[PDB]
Amino acid sequence: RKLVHDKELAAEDEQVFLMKQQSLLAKQ
Amino acid sequence: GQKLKQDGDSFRMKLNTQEIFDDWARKVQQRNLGVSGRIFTIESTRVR
Repeated sequence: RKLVHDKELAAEDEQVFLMKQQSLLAKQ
Repeated sequence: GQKLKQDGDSFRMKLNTQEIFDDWARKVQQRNLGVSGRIFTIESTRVR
C-alpha cells in the first residue's frame, strides 16, 4: 500500500481554453 | 500703412484656425469613438 502519485497537472492547450471562452463570451 | 494693414488682415483671414477645430470635432462625433463593452476581446485569425 505504497501510495502512487495521482493524476498530474494537465496542460489544457491554450486553443481549447480560447475556444471555450470565445463560446462563453458569445453566449453571454 | 493702409496697404500693409490690408495685407496683414488678408493674411490673418487666411490664417484662421477654428475651421480645422470644427472639422476635427465633426469627425470625432461622426466616428463615435468608444471603449465600452468587454474587458478584453477574443477574435479569430488565421496567422501566416
